[PDB]
Amino acid sequence: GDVTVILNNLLEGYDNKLRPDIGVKPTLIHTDMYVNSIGPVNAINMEYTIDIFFAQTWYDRRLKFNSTIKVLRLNSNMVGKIWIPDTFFRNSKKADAHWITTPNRMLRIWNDGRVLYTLRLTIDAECQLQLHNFPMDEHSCPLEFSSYGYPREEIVYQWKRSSVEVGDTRSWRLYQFSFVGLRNTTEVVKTTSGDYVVMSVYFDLSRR
Amino acid sequence: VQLQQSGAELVKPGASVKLSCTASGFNIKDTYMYWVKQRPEQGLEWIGRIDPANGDTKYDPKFQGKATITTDTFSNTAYLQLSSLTSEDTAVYYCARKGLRWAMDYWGQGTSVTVST
Amino acid sequence: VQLQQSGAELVKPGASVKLSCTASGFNIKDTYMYWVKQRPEQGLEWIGRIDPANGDTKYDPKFQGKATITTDTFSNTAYLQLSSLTSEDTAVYYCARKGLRWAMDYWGQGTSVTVS
Amino acid sequence: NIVMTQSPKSMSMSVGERVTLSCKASEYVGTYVSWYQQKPEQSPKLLIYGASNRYTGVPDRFTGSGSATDFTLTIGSVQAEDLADYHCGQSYSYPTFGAGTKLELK
Amino acid sequence: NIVMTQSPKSMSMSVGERVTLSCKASEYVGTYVSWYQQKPEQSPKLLIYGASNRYTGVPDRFTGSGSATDFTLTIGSVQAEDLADYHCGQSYSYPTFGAGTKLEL
Amino acid sequence: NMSLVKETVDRLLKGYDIRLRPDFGGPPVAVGMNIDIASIDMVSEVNMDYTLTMYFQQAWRDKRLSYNVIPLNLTLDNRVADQLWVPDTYFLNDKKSFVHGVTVKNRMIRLHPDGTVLYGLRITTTAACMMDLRRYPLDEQNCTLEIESYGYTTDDIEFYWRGDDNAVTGVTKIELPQFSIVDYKLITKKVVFSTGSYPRLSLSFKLKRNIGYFILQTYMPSILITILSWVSFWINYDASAARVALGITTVLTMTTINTHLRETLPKIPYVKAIDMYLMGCFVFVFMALLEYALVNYIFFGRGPVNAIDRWSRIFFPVVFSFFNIVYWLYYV
Amino acid sequence: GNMSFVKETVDKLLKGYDIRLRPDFGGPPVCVGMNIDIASIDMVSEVNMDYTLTMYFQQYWRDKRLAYSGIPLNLTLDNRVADQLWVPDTYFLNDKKSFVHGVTVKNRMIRLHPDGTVLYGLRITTTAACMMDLRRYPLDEQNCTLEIESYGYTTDDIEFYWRGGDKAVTGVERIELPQFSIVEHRLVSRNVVFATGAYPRLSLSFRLKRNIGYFILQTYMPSILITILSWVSFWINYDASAARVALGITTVLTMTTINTHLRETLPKIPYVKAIDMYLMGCFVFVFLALLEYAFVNYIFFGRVNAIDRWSRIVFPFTFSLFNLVYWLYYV
Amino acid sequence: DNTTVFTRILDRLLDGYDNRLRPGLGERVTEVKTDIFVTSFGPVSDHDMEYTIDVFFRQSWKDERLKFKGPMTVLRLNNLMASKIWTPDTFFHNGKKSVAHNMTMPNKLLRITEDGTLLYTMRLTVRAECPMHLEDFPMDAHACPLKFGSYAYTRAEVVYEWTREPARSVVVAEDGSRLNQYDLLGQTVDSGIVQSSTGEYVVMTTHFHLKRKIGYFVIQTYLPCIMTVILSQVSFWLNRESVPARTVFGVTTVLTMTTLSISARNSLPKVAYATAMDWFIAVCYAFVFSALIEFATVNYFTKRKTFNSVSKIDRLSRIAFPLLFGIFNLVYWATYLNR
Amino acid sequence: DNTTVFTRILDRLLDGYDNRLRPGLGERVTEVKTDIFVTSFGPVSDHDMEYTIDVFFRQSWKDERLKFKGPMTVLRLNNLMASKIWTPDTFFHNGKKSVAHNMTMPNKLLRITEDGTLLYTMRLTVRAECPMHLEDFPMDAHACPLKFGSYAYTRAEVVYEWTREPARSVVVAEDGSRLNQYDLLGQTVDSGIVQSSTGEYVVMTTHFHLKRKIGYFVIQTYLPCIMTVILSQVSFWLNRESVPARTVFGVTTVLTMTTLSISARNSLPKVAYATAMDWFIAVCYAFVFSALIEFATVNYFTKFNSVSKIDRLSRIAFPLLFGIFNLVYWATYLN
Ligand SMILES: CCCCCCCC/C=C\CCCCCCCC(=O)O[C@@H](COC(=O)CCCCCCCCCCCCCCC)COP(=O)([O-])OCC[N+](C)(C)C
Repeated sequence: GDVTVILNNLLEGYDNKLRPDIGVKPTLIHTDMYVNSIGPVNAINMEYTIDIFFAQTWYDRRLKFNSTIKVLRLNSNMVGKIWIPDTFFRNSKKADAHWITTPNRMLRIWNDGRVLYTLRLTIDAECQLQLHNFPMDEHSCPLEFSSYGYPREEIVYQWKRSSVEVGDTRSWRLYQFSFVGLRNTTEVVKTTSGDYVVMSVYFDLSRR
Repeated sequence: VQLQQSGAELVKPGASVKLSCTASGFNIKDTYMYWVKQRPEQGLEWIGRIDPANGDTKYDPKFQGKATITTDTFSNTAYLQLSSLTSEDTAVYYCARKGLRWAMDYWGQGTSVTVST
Repeated sequence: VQLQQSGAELVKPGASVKLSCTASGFNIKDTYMYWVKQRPEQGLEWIGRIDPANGDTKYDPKFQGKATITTDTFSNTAYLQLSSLTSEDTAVYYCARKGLRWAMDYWGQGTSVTVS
Repeated sequence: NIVMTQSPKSMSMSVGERVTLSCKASEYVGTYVSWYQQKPEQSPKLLIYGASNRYTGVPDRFTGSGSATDFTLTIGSVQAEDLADYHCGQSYSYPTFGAGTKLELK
Repeated sequence: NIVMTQSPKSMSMSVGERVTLSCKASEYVGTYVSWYQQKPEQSPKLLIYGASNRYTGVPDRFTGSGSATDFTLTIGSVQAEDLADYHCGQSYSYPTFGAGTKLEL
Repeated sequence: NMSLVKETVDRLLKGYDIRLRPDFGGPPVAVGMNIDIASIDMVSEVNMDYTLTMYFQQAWRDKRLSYNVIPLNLTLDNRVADQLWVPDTYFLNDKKSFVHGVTVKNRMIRLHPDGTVLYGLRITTTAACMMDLRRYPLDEQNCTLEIESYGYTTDDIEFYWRGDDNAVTGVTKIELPQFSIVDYKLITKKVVFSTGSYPRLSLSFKLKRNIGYFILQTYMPSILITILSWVSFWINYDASAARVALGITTVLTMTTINTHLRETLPKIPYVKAIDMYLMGCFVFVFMALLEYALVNYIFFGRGPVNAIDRWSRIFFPVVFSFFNIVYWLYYV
Repeated sequence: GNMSFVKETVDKLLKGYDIRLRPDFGGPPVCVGMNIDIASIDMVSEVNMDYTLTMYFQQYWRDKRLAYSGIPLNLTLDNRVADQLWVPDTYFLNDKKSFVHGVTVKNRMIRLHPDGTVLYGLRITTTAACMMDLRRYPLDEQNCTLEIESYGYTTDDIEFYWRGGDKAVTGVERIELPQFSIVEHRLVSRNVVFATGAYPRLSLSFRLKRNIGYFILQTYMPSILITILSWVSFWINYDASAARVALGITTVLTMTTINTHLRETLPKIPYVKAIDMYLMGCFVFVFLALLEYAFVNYIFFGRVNAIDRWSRIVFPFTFSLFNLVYWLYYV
Repeated sequence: DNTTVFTRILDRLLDGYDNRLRPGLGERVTEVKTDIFVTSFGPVSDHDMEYTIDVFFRQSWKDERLKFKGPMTVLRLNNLMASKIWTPDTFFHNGKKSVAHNMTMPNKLLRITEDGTLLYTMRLTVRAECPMHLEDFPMDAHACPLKFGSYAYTRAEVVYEWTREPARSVVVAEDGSRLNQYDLLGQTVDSGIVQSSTGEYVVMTTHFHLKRKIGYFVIQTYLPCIMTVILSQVSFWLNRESVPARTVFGVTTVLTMTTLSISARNSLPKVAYATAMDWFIAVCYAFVFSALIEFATVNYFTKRKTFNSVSKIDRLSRIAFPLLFGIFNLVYWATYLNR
Repeated sequence: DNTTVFTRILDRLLDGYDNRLRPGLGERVTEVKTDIFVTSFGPVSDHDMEYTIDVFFRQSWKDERLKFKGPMTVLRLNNLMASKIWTPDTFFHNGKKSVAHNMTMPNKLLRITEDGTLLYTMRLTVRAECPMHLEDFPMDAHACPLKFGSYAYTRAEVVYEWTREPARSVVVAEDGSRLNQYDLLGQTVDSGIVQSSTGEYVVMTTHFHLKRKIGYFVIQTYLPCIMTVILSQVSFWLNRESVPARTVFGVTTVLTMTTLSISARNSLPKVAYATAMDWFIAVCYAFVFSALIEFATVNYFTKFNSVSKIDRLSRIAFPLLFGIFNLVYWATYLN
């Protein structure tokens, strides 16, 4: 057809091992998050559950096509064929995506090479809770993510002004807490393998 | 696209009648058919349905045993079957198909039956 | 399928004797080779063990030092070294192949040693 | 069996003013309530399929409103081609209809 | 070590009846005994391996048995050519042997 | 430049044998190891294990994966580990481990132009640590993590710490609830099995239990309950019900506190320091109740009494203060 | 040699083998015979209302594409060829969480008989769901089933039967449950009808009466002699108020502590059980003893020995009548 | 070779097929007809605010690339042609951890009718979220929702509809009741359009109406509270001189009420509002503490040949304190249990 | 290249190799030599009647298709080669859930010598079944087994043996004892034939002899019961007239002995028979109830007021009968 030959021309001569601009410039990734429901904040084990719609947007010059079709709205079958960043959550004790009835992933590729990759995640991230002045306690529960293998010279993350978005905030399982507000930060951490750009979302919680 | 029905007819009481409903522009294998009883200067009343992919028919309880629903696969049509007509059964009959939200969007031109002397 | 041993030996006490048996029809690298002592009008007494594929040897603690077992690969042969022969060493020696469920499957014809 | 009740039976309003119209269901219907356009000596034409979801090919002035039981059809400005009676029909179960409310111009 | 204490030294009965043996172990040997016959001026030949397994070439009259510690070898209708000495050994550990049970007329 | 990188990576992975270790017939490959401790979660006595999350990292040299034209280090995708040889490093004292898999599998390879492969993983492991609880809760636990190669012997691979003192870091910023990491050591050695001799690294921590929580909710209630037992000596001897009720409820609370702790620890067959203290406290309380029994027997019993409870007002605070001197001089 | 002929035979059998088609795809249904060697039922949890069952689940059909002639023996292949053969899509309808054992390899067996017959077996641990009627707990018997059904193939495509008749399930007479005891097991072959067609079903079901002596050692004897403990209060004199009130109050608190402590290991069932009826009756007896003392104090110090002698006879006589009613209605 | 025909048909149907594209990608909107068969409404976890519903999730759509002409009009193929073709990426909006069952073969089927109509069912266990409001605990009613929509595909690409009439498109099996303390009254379905940052999506909503049964809580909490506050009335009929007996009554009833108040809250989540059971327990605690204060006043008005008499405070509290408990208990059940 | 020599040896070994067929499928019997190195004998769960064991399960067999001639006698290869050759399908007969560890790589071993002899070591954590008889609890000993064998190949196809002598073919490491409640007395191996529905199979048994230590239960059950009995008999030395004092001894000892009886039978799973600990609890629970009945009899005979002959008899009869019961019970069950 028309989309079949476009996809077959895009995926010929393609290496998913190499990031876009492997020796030219760092890959700029614009992340957006949509928090469904911040789950229970456990105090005896010091973590909280969060359910989000993690979305990332980057540019790939190898995925450029010239056609009357503007966007290729694809399913999760095409995610493992192209390069995706190795984003991991640095304070997550355990997390999983959702795989029923299909891998809950999205991939949309524009005609200028812009790739949007959205997936659904459930994260048990650590949140250190001070127990002094219990129960008049205010916390900034973080959620830090970065690329695992790619340093600052290869992948640079960057938020969107309205990247973080919460739902109705009333069906959430926050029993004894209350969602006050959120703030986003970025920073560079230094490890034993390089310097990595780390993006943090802080969830401020006051106890009821 | 286009739904066609039979012409208006005159039938004696106690006899039978067969009224065809022709559908064109789409096969009936994916959508249900609906037949609506419409009394003169009165509201709409539903008679029955059919799944042409299975032949399954369900009826209004007050029309049970009065109408029988038949669909021909090759001729792309559906046929009324009314057995024991009374003198009260003088109305117009409407042919409709199921749409996007279980709503009858495409309707036929209608056929007024008349039972008199 | 046949284990042929050496001949009978008759030496003076206090000397050393070389004793041997050759296994044919198979290879000794698969199964262990067992040495046993049979005194006349007495029961059997175990001498030692050898693994020809590994070179490991294990002996009876009452027979440790005075007897040792060697082997070679090309000739497919098991050897004995007996040292400081005495009057109680007059016995007939068999070499026994390890068999199914550790059973001492095949046996040689027997070499009787005698001191004087 | 689910019955549909429409009120009021008739009204005579001038051209260009707001006309509201009400339908109610005996049992729960989710959003599967349809509205029809019955011009005299023509077949019914669909106006709103589902609760508050406009059909293609109808003017923008027809606005639907839906709930679990209360359903409202409103016209922002009635013109001279709206002299017809409207029918409310449900489809959550086997379909039934209302009585039909006529419209006329002074 | 493991000590084999098979009894008795010799049994002197006729040809054509049931005669049984016995072998008692000092420590545990689990279904790892082996029974051999010992004719005069003849090398030992295997008869029973494991606990009760008949080797190839062994007639059906030679039936063995076994347990955790007590072992036995039952003979059904012993003949004149079976007049030899029987040996009981173990191989659960480094192998040891019993004294020997003989047969007589 | 992307075409040059593509053809170079294509040349490096063409003819590569996954089954052969770097220098399959030649010298053993040296693998250096870095560990970045991210968390220590669940140091546990009932299951005798601790959960450890770390950024495990290995570095060796493969002369087949060498390139000369490109002047920078190639961080490839995490899925090329199924095409390159990696060591078969395992943990001996392990129980349940995984590599984190959100949003992809958390591993990493960064090739270098000389041939050095920077391989790394993010591993949460539940390592076994047998705990010596004779002196609980004033104890000190030595928990370890034995890092070993499985299939390759000493003449096939060799292990070392990448720095040998700064190879494992992040330990000093670990905060445990009721423990406190005092020292950590890095030991390299060789273990010998029946199949061969294998290289080994071992990372160990010297945990120390915090006394304060236990000294406020196990020691001090028992001490106050033993002080409350001696109030019976000041109550007059005619009121039997008050002294009997005080002594009985003191015995009952002593029998309950011990049973409120042991169920939070293993079914060990030895006596722990807290159990010895709550046995001595039970002996003191039981002797107070038997002292009242002796007072009742010497007055209302064997008949046809102000000195026994006068002696017990002095003797009982002395020996229990003496028992606290002996107990806190041993277990310190 | 022989392994040269076996290799080309097995390579010939699976070359052209379409795994997407069942045997006799355009014709009669394939008959799949099943026998189960039950290893051991791990446990029967009442809280989750399930039971864990380890079994040797074996299936037996005849594929005519896997028929060979040259080899006169039953080929036992490696277990990984079963991913290249058609196998029936047997599932368990009341399954909750289950797995095929995978140490040291995947615990499954394949075997090609020279007439094309296949002996696909697996070792399977099912935590099957078993809804329990606890209205007579702990003096109950349960009926826990395992529901074996084909998923994608109707009765016009597949047929199920127990191979061996009543001797298909072997090993149920050797299992030792610690709390229950297997009374009977039955083998039922049905056809169930869904909206997508009519599907065959095999049902294996056990009857599990509960051993009672643990509950005498645990609950029935403390609850039966706290009631004995409350009757010491009739022997105490009337003016000893502290002793009789202390005895009655501690027996009341003990009975309600026993009643709260026992029901923490039972699901939140909305119906009363047998053991709850017994504990409620013993609580009524203890409460009536304390109210008897209250009626005495109020009678003498509120305006006696005859009431205390009458309650010393009636209370052990009525409690034995309660035990004769309870232990003859629930037994 | 009587099978060679079917093999060729399937090879023709998978020849040149692109499974990354929905059918009618360039000309229409892919409509998917679905119906949920509840095999068994599993247990409701009130602590986690979640319920589990094992289902036979059926889907059906038209694919014109799979038209064929052969011996059998409908091809009941395996579940392995399901990964070879295009299937909709339906996901559950409020799900937490769902498991497609894999034993023994993967529990899905696929039937390809000769006109191109596909049927694709699968068995699943969906643990979902059922936000609960606990103001009327333990006699509250809930409507646990089950929303499912087309991830990746917007209302202009994939729409969903019920394959039967919406009252008949979710069927619960007669034996589908693994609910211990709840009562599944019925199910209602709905259809809607959610709007997100990526587009407008069609969502299919199913509500399961549950009502809790007060059989565990009457035996466990309500009856011990009633027996404890009746046990507090026993201390009124005693004598004023039995100070240890009446203070043993008072402190044991207060300790019993405290341990009942502790052991009635652990069955619930740690919410920040008081349930109806908490309002029953608080009034019962007030009536126990009022009995203790009553004995305190009686003991304060106690003097001790003159002899002590019965208390006028105890004479009124023998009648009023059981009466004002029965007045409260008649209006508590009429307020909550009736409506 | 320098490493191409081993590459072509491996590609010549795998050329024309059928891993679906065991070596000597139509000619002989595949003998497999097995030994176990127990790196840690894990904790024994009393409730589930199971135990955990960590091993280095090794298997060795002869394959004639993997013969090679090269500069290296032994090919020490990785785990990827073991999925392309035939390996025996050994499973544990009484296992419940066991994990073959694969962190960081699969914990396997493969060494192909030049005569075709193989070696295949694995790391496993077997949760096997140990059927228990808690009739002498807690003074009981066990014989927890570990039975393994082939799954699909019968006695006529694949047989199993021990590679060393059977006394030395299961080795337990010195530091490897994660037992806290029991202790390991020794190992015991055996080989036999099991008959099933499909055929006869060679099964290899390893028995691990355990013995429970009573240290915990002589601190959390036996000694509180003895102290409860002793404190229930110090009420005989009191005044006869102190009715609430002896009443509160009787009720508090009965309630705490009931609480001890509940918090004791609950430790283990629900069995139908009675343990030795339940017999000790029942005799103690009879002793304290007899003390209560003694006080009830004395109080029915109180009215100056002489001491009671029942108290003077029960000061002697109760502790000597408790000592006689202890000297009978402990000498019966410890021996
Ligand atoms: C509520 C608090 C109460 C506090 C009380 C305070 C005071 C007392 C305080 C403490 C002292 C006692 C507790 C010590 C516990 C640790 C020692 C131990 O377990 O010993 C051993 C018990 O071995 C046996 O055989 C058990 C014998 C039981 C005797 C029971 C007491 C006497 C009963 C009649 C008395 C009345 C008769 C007359 C009545 C008038 C441990 O054995 P093991 O570990 O199993 O095995 C050996 C180790 N090995 C395997 C490595 C070889």
